[PDB]
Amino acid sequence: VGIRFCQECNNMLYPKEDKENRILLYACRNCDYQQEADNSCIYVNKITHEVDELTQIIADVSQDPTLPRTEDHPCQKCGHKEAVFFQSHSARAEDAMRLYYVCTAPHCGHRWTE
Amino acid sequence: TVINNWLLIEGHTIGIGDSIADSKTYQDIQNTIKKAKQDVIEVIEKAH
Ligand SMILES: [Zn+2]
Ligand SMILES: [Zn+2]
Repeated sequence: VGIRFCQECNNMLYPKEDKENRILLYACRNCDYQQEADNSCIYVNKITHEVDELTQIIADVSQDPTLPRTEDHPCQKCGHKEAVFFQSHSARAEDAMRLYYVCTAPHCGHRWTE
Repeated sequence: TVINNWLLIEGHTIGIGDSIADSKTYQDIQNTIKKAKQDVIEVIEKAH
């Protein structure tokens, strides 16, 4: 799914077919470097784009004074009562008004969705 | 002419008294507004 960079000129690698051994290869086009491929996948396109927003949510968001916060929903890691919640905060998110919660208190930085 | 000169007798006006409702009406309006706000809060929570 991702890209891998060349090991000799530090350039971008491209997929190349091995005619003899029938094994997928990544060969840099600006030199002769070749490396074996492990994932065996080249192009991945998620039309629904259902990527979990929890990965895109930054823990320091909990520092925001402008964000609403609730005592009802506790954290799952430390069980801290205080939690800050906000919506998708993103465009092209299909139709989703669901809430994303971030646990406050330092060093926790936990993000969960209900 | 004739209606203006009769209005000279009866007269017309606007004022504070025309814009003020009964206290029962104010309470009913406030109750309706509170109910509406509660319903909107319920809808927002349901969407959440
Ligand atoms: Zn190269
Ligand atoms: Zn926590």
